[PDB]
Amino acid sequence: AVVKCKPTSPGRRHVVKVVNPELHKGKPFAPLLEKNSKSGGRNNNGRITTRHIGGGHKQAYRIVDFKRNKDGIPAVVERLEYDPNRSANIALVLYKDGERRYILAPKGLKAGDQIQSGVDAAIKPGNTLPMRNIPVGSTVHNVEMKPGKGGQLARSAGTYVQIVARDGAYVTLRLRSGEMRKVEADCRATLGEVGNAEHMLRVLGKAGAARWRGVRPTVRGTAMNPVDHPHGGGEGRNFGKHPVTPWGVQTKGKKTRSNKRTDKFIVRRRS
Amino acid sequence: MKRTFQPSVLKRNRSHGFRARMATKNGRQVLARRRAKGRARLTVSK
Amino acid sequence: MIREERLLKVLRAPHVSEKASTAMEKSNTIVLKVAKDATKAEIKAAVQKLFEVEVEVVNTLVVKGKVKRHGQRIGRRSDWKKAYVTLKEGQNL
RNA sequence: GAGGACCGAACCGACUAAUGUUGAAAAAUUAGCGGAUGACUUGUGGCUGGGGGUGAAAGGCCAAUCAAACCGGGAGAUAGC
RNA sequence: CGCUCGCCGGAAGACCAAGGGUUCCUGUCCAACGUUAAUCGGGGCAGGGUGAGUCGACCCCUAAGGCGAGGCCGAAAGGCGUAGUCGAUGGGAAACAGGUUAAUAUUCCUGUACUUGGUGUUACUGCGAAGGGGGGACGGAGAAGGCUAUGUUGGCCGGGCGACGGUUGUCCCGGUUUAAGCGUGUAGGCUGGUUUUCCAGGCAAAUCCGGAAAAUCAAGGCUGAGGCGUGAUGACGAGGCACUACGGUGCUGAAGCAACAAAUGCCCUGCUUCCAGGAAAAGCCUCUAAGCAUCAGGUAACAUCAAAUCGUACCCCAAACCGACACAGGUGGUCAGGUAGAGAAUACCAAGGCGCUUGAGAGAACUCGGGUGAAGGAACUAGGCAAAAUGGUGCCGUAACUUCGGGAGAAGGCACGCUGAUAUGUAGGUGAGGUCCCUCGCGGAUGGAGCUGAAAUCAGUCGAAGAUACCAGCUGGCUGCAACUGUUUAUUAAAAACACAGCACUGUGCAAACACGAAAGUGGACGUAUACGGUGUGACGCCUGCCCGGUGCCGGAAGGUUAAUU
Ligand SMILES: [Cu+]
Ligand SMILES: [K+]
Ligand SMILES: [K+]
Ligand SMILES: [K+]
Ligand SMILES: [K+]
Ligand SMILES: [K+]
Ligand SMILES: [K+]
Ligand SMILES: [K+]
Ligand SMILES: [K+]
Ligand SMILES: [K+]
Ligand SMILES: [K+]
Ligand SMILES: [K+]
Ligand SMILES: [K+]
Ligand SMILES: [K+]
Ligand SMILES: [K+]
Ligand SMILES: [K+]
Ligand SMILES: [K+]
Ligand SMILES: [K+]
Ligand SMILES: [K+]
Ligand SMILES: [K+]
Ligand SMILES: [K+]
Ligand SMILES: [K+]
Ligand SMILES: [K+]
Ligand SMILES: [K+]
Ligand SMILES: [K+]
Ligand SMILES: [K+]
Ligand SMILES: [K+]
Ligand SMILES: [K+]
Ligand SMILES: [K+]
Ligand SMILES: [K+]
Ligand SMILES: [K+]
Ligand SMILES: [K+]
Ligand SMILES: [K+]
Ligand SMILES: [K+]
Ligand SMILES: [K+]
Ligand SMILES: [K+]
Ligand SMILES: [K+]
Ligand SMILES: [K+]
Ligand SMILES: [K+]
Ligand SMILES: [K+]
Ligand SMILES: [Mg+2]
Ligand SMILES: [Mg+2]
Ligand SMILES: [Mg+2]
Ligand SMILES: [Mg+2]
Ligand SMILES: [Mg+2]
Ligand SMILES: [Mg+2]
Ligand SMILES: [Mg+2]
Ligand SMILES: [Mg+2]
Ligand SMILES: [Mg+2]
Ligand SMILES: [Mg+2]
Ligand SMILES: [Mg+2]
Ligand SMILES: [Mg+2]
Ligand SMILES: [Mg+2]
Ligand SMILES: [Mg+2]
Ligand SMILES: [Mg+2]
Ligand SMILES: [Mg+2]
Ligand SMILES: [Mg+2]
Ligand SMILES: [Mg+2]
Ligand SMILES: [Mg+2]
Ligand SMILES: [Mg+2]
Ligand SMILES: [Mg+2]
Ligand SMILES: [Mg+2]
Ligand SMILES: [Mg+2]
Ligand SMILES: [Mg+2]
Ligand SMILES: [Mg+2]
Ligand SMILES: [Mg+2]
Ligand SMILES: [Mg+2]
Ligand SMILES: [Mg+2]
Ligand SMILES: [Mg+2]
Ligand SMILES: [Mg+2]
Ligand SMILES: [Mg+2]
Ligand SMILES: [Mg+2]
Ligand SMILES: [Mg+2]
Ligand SMILES: [Mg+2]
Ligand SMILES: [Mg+2]
Ligand SMILES: [Mg+2]
Ligand SMILES: [Mg+2]
Ligand SMILES: [Mg+2]
Ligand SMILES: [Mg+2]
Ligand SMILES: [Mg+2]
Ligand SMILES: [Mg+2]
Ligand SMILES: [Mg+2]
Ligand SMILES: [Mg+2]
Ligand SMILES: [Mg+2]
Ligand SMILES: [Mg+2]
Ligand SMILES: [Mg+2]
Ligand SMILES: [Mg+2]
Ligand SMILES: [Mg+2]
Ligand SMILES: [Mg+2]
Ligand SMILES: [Mg+2]
Ligand SMILES: [Mg+2]
Ligand SMILES: [Mg+2]
Ligand SMILES: [Mg+2]
Ligand SMILES: [Mg+2]
Ligand SMILES: [Mg+2]
Ligand SMILES: [Mg+2]
Ligand SMILES: [Mg+2]
Ligand SMILES: [Mg+2]
Ligand SMILES: [Mg+2]
Ligand SMILES: [Mg+2]
Ligand SMILES: [Mg+2]
Ligand SMILES: [Mg+2]
Ligand SMILES: [Mg+2]
Ligand SMILES: [Mg+2]
Ligand SMILES: [Mg+2]
Ligand SMILES: [Mg+2]
Ligand SMILES: [Mg+2]
Ligand SMILES: [Mg+2]
Ligand SMILES: [Mg+2]
Ligand SMILES: [Mg+2]
Ligand SMILES: [Mg+2]
Ligand SMILES: [Mg+2]
Ligand SMILES: [Mg+2]
Ligand SMILES: [Mg+2]
Ligand SMILES: [Mg+2]
Ligand SMILES: [Mg+2]
Ligand SMILES: [Mg+2]
Repeated sequence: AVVKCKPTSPGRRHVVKVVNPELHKGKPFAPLLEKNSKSGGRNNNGRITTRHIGGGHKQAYRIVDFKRNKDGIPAVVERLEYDPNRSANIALVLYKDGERRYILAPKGLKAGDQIQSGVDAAIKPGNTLPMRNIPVGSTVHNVEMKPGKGGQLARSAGTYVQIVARDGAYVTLRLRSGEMRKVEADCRATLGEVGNAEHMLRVLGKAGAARWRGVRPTVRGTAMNPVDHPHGGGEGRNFGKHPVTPWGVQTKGKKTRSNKRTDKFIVRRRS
Repeated sequence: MKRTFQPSVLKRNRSHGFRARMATKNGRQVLARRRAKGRARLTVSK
Repeated sequence: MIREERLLKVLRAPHVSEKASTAMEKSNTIVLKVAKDATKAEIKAAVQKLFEVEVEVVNTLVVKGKVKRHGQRIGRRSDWKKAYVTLKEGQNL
């Protein structure tokens, strides 16, 4: 549910929360937890290499099964859970043999539902099959790009991919970006859409709410001095130049894809 | 007012001590230079 | 077994002072200057073998030497080890 | 019993005035002042190095040094002054 | 040295870490040092002083990070990193009370304890890891209850009968303390228990964990402050007595109870709740593999041995650390008494510590820091700068506007001390004896002695004044800018600047764009278009018109021109 906060303080007036009274309220499943410490956007030269990253809440990493290759053995959803590492929720599932795993939670999945993977799995949300065995026109998520590599496409909350065509060893997919993309038909995909579609309706409401998420302030280049940024300078608010990144590349329409190796799989660019 | 020198022996030794100097070629050239000058105290090492 | 040659090197001198005398007459404890690297076990064996008395327990401490001046020259006396050696009741030294 | 909520000590700051200006102090004292559960504050340790870092951006800060640190060297640079 | 006076007392007291390194104690000296003198000193000289199985380090274990055999990469130097190995600021065994030195003490002594390991007997016995599982193991806020530290009063014991009216009493002063350990298992918290059968999971195995199905029982287990008992016929103890080398020593020693109040400490790593969703590894428990078989090994009791080494003095909001100084500065952690008070504010005190290392006079101008002011009351001035003023609690009452939360403590006003009564002390809190029950205990019910105790009303009463001191909002009206809380020019600028939630454009299909990097790689991200980067705008409301000629970006590729090459 999407809930507007009451304006009892200026920092709460504009806050909109996504409240899901189905997520587990207790602790996560410990055997599938790992520590994951923070980077501040700095690489192994110790330099900032991605700006605007630092601080925010401590987070444990949940091991999520993106491969979905435990074929032929049914599993039951035990509970849905919050995962700080991603926009989607996750689901803890128990297999018949007694093994527990985390999966991305599809829209509509609830505790008690049954799921399965493999060539002979039923066409139902949460089941995973090679796309060779999924009807053309279906909606799927967590799509592999190489067979056995694990899901890599349409993982964010509310996202999905459309199987538009199947020719020979390849399927054509409509991605969320709008791109039409060829992928091997032996690549797996999970039926349905990623859940938590209301994620995009939240409103942070105050600066601190971004700071809680590890995002540090953006400083506009036109607010700087020339030594700092091509946009800097000026007696007053001045601009007079074509907008560029801090490193001088045009930033209002200039294209930057250059991958001749994968060009052969793009049927149609997003625009 | 807080001044610039705030002593810590662990930090002193890690930053400038004998084994830190020996860890790199540039640090061993500091030591070579101080030996050629004839310093009585080669390093901060107490 | 600690070798007798080692035992003969670990005891350096009696320590004479008001506190040492009080220790002897009140707690049957003699105070010694001992080699810097001597252990409690070595001191105990040396006292028992060389002074021919039974020892209850040995406590040790390291005395840091003082900085002293001599004709504008600055120097430092050496650190040394002191041993409080408690003897068994009835023994006399 | 929520909150970058409210009053207010510690704690963190630094809006006004007087003093001080060969100072008690190479930035403070005194009376008042702001925040005070947070984008808070603090201890210990770590990482980023000079056309380089870091910067809620003042060309700010990087050891009382910053429109290019400090130390040593080219070095007795050159100086129609 | 003494008596008095004054000052701090959430410190100007006590104790640590850090940093320093003999500054500590005793004797002796006064050249220099000490902003004066100095017989004194953190000064000179000499001697002394730091005692540990349990405190800390070392040690086992890891975080960020560092290094890193081979390895990958790079003119060389070197860069990155795998197996590993280091690295606390975090996890990991055990000691308390009393006494003692001029100077150390959880280290010495007295008394009473505890932990880990090696050996050797005795009895029983499936042991075995570099592997598996459990555990360790974790957030913010909030709310109570049960407690203790601790305080107050009474009782008790000892002492007293007052320099000036009174003081044998409902009077005055002091004391009324006791640990770890061991035993017990309470307020409370969590969890159903037990036994069989089977199984695609835990890299092999597993009796362990996970999963499935039955039977049976319903109370079993885990955790837990405090209290109580013991420790303790002990220790300590007001004071008294006797010597002093008049500093202090030696001997003895009464009472040693209760009630009430009560933490920010403990139960509590709990409970409730929220979203921003909250280390690791070992110690520890358990499972088996290879392997070993009346052996080794394991479990328990007993005995015996071992627990090394280094630190331990002293300062530590400071004259000993960082500030060139015996410098109005700076410096993390712990302790937390009385009266008033909401309080760790504030005033006065306790324990304890101090009067700040030039003094003596005088009582001009002027400067500094303060007090009061006739009449006037902003006339001052760039400007009410500074000053003056307001200031508490309860109640009454409170406009426009508004995003319906606010505005608001709007504004404005009334009451307030003390005494008596209601009521020899009330409502409330706490709660003994007694009685009843019981599945008999640290139990339940009743019962209310004793203790503690607001607030109100009525009547009276003193002063100029009862929130009397300290402490402690000035208020209202119009308007510019920025939505707001935040940030900034360390040291002349705190703002209208920066940021900000929100908005848009745009790039980016993952070996992402992008960034650091001759490279290997690393960040982006163990993320995947509801995502990530870049840019502008800057809550919200109503909105965001026309121009593509110029410059850029995006698309096109028929033609013209055009590089190396030939
Ligand atoms: Cu051409
Ligand atoms: K999430
Ligand atoms: K910005
Ligand atoms: K500009
Ligand atoms: K500008
Ligand atoms: K400007
Ligand atoms: K350093
Ligand atoms: K911190
Ligand atoms: K800069
Ligand atoms: K410097
Ligand atoms: K430079
Ligand atoms: K002086
Ligand atoms: K004098
Ligand atoms: K002296
Ligand atoms: K590491
Ligand atoms: K490492
Ligand atoms: K033993
Ligand atoms: K919680
Ligand atoms: K009493
Ligand atoms: K009298
Ligand atoms: K059952
Ligand atoms: K006890
Ligand atoms: K094990
Ligand atoms: K000590
Ligand atoms: K006071
Ligand atoms: K005069
Ligand atoms: K005069
Ligand atoms: K009255
Ligand atoms: K009562
Ligand atoms: K009562
Ligand atoms: K007020
Ligand atoms: K506006
Ligand atoms: K300001
Ligand atoms: K700014
Ligand atoms: K975007
Ligand atoms: K609005
Ligand atoms: K609004
Ligand atoms: K145009
Ligand atoms: K154009
Ligand atoms: K052409
Ligand atoms: Mg490196
Ligand atoms: Mg960004
Ligand atoms: Mg994240
Ligand atoms: Mg932005
Ligand atoms: Mg600027
Ligand atoms: Mg430029
Ligand atoms: Mg202009
Ligand atoms: Mg213009
Ligand atoms: Mg350019
Ligand atoms: Mg420090
Ligand atoms: Mg020792
Ligand atoms: Mg020597
Ligand atoms: Mg606030
Ligand atoms: Mg500042
Ligand atoms: Mg001030
Ligand atoms: Mg405020
Ligand atoms: Mg405040
Ligand atoms: Mg250079
Ligand atoms: Mg400028
Ligand atoms: Mg500077
Ligand atoms: Mg230059
Ligand atoms: Mg030259
Ligand atoms: Mg010259
Ligand atoms: Mg005196
Ligand atoms: Mg000295
Ligand atoms: Mg002294
Ligand atoms: Mg003098
Ligand atoms: Mg003289
Ligand atoms: Mg001296
Ligand atoms: Mg001993
Ligand atoms: Mg210990
Ligand atoms: Mg390396
Ligand atoms: Mg190598
Ligand atoms: Mg290690
Ligand atoms: Mg540590
Ligand atoms: Mg002492
Ligand atoms: Mg384990
Ligand atoms: Mg922990
Ligand atoms: Mg918490
Ligand atoms: Mg009590
Ligand atoms: Mg008690
Ligand atoms: Mg009289
Ligand atoms: Mg009394
Ligand atoms: Mg007792
Ligand atoms: Mg508190
Ligand atoms: Mg001490
Ligand atoms: Mg002084
Ligand atoms: Mg000082
Ligand atoms: Mg402080
Ligand atoms: Mg008080
Ligand atoms: Mg105070
Ligand atoms: Mg006192
Ligand atoms: Mg005067
Ligand atoms: Mg005056
Ligand atoms: Mg006045
Ligand atoms: Mg007047
Ligand atoms: Mg008058
Ligand atoms: Mg008047
Ligand atoms: Mg008037
Ligand atoms: Mg005027
Ligand atoms: Mg005028
Ligand atoms: Mg004023
Ligand atoms: Mg005033
Ligand atoms: Mg108003
Ligand atoms: Mg009570
Ligand atoms: Mg005042
Ligand atoms: Mg105007
Ligand atoms: Mg503002
Ligand atoms: Mg800052
Ligand atoms: Mg400034
Ligand atoms: Mg200023
Ligand atoms: Mg990558
Ligand atoms: Mg690359
Ligand atoms: Mg990477
Ligand atoms: Mg703007
Ligand atoms: Mg055109
Ligand atoms: Mg083109």
